Amino acid sequence: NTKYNKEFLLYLAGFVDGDGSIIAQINPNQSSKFKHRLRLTFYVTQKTQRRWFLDKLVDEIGVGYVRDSGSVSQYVLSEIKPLHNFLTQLQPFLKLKQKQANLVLKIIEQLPSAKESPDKFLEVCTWVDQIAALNDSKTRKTTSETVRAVLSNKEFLLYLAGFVDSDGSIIAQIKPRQSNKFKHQLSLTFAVTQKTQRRWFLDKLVDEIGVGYVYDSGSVSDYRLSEIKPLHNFLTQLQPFLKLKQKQANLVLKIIEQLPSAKESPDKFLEVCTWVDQIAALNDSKTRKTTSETVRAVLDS
DNA sequence: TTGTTCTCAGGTAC
DNA sequence: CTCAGCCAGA
DNA sequence: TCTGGCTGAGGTAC
DNA sequence: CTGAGAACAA
Ligand SMILES: [Mn+2]
Ligand SMILES: [Mn+2]
Ligand SMILES: [Mn+2]
Repeated sequence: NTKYNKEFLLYLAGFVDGDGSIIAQINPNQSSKFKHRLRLTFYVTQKTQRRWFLDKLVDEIGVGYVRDSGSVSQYVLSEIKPLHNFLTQLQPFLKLKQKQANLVLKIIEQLPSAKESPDKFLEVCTWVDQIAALNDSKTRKTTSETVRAVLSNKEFLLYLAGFVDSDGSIIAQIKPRQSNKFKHQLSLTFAVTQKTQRRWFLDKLVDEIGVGYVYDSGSVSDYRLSEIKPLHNFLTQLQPFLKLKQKQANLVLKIIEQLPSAKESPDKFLEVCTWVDQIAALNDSKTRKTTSETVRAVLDS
């Protein structure tokens, strides 16, 4: 029974809350006693270009494996005993998926007894229902009804870095604008996205951080922070703990520090725009229009 | 001239 | 993200 | 009859 | 997730 470091668990709870899954399934299975088999699985999903992160997870947790599904990969942990040991330690730090973890533990503990009685089995299946209801469930087919065809500041920053590495965004932008001396306005943004159903979580962010705002559009919400001074301070505290977006955070800090110098010279303004390009290059950028090359059309002004 | 607020939306990476 | 599923081994 | 390794995909929530 | 851009506020 491996005992995990708290700082590792704190960051991982954040990352799990963002991009991880705690899943309970009822597999139809003829060779099983009650014609169904229970499956409990912990997943962390991540783009394959970042599978080193998931490979590190296997080493750190000490069990489980990584699979590759084309463009995306997953760390997977299914083995019941290590799964129980792991989730028991992760769950005090989970914020969004804590109940799921607790229910999966409850299930694992009643497994022996749930395999000896149809009554017990069915009840355990309703707990699976509860986990699926807590999850962002979409394509669930087999339910328990189907079965009823039986006959401190640092701690906050570690967690937050995990959530940021998973569901957050560190954004640098060059926005075209005639009124600006160099016809462009630099823009820096820290963002955390979450479906509006869960904006209570983003509301907490505003409180614990002290600055920033929550915005809604369609059915998703963002926590955003754009003010240069608070952003510099915030990202200075955060970046030691980031693993996926640390380089972006440092580039944003380096940009902020050079804003004075950038706003006086045309060659330094361009140079800073190339730092913006670098951030976008590190991000999973898809719809970028204005690059530094665009700004290089300053060869008129 | 600049910083910032506020909302929307493309294309995946969950 | 969160399901769906098959197969080999004991 | 049970378990764990392994594969494929629908529909958003990033 | 990570862009876009119109408009308010200095
Ligand atoms: Mn998420
Ligand atoms: Mn992510
Ligand atoms: Mn995500």
